[PDB]
Amino acid sequence: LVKIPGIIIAASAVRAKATRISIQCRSCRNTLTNIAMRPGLEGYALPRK
Amino acid sequence: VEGIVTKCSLVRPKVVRSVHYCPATKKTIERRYSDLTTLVAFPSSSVYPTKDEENNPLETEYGLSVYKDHQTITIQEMPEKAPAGQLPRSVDVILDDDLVDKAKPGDRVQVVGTYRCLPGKKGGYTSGTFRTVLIACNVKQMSKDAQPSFSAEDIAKIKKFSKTRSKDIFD
Ligand SMILES: [Zn+2]
Repeated sequence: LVKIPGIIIAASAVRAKATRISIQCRSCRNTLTNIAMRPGLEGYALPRK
Repeated sequence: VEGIVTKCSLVRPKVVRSVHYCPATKKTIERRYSDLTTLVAFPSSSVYPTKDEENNPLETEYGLSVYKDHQTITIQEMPEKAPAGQLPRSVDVILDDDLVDKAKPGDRVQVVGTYRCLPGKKGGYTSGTFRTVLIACNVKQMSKDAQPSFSAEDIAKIKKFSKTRSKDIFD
């Protein structure tokens, strides 16, 4: 946990990042709901099975 | 095909329309299963619903679901008609509802139906070899002497024959 000062020179448009996702299987249509997403600039690899 | 029933399976129910209740949402779901016995069947066609879309468990309504019962029998070339030397030849027969208990082992039957290849399981390799069955559309017993056919004229003839000489008719 750091505390730094500074001046803000750009502010992106507010966008939508998922905190929980649900995925559905293409054949049996069963769902794998409420998968928790890591906060920050971190992605998610879907289950391969 | 005419032959003698060598083996009968048990009569099993095969689900054709399952009804599922979701106690969480109070929703009722129906799924249809088409008869893909001799057709290609992708795995999506055979999944039994167990969860709601958001993973609420479903309870199947057995009384509201629809089943048709299913049997398999094997018909063998009748021993009196087989070539006297060699081993018997058989054919598998699928019996579906109304036709299931029509034949028991040892019965001599005609089965009319469609001769068809069954699909194998999903695999990346295949020998070209297919398992064939006869899908019955009709089963009738050899005992065409165990079911008679009386027309009105036949009945009238019988009645007159019995009324005419009711004394020496037996002789
Ligand atoms: Zn699946």
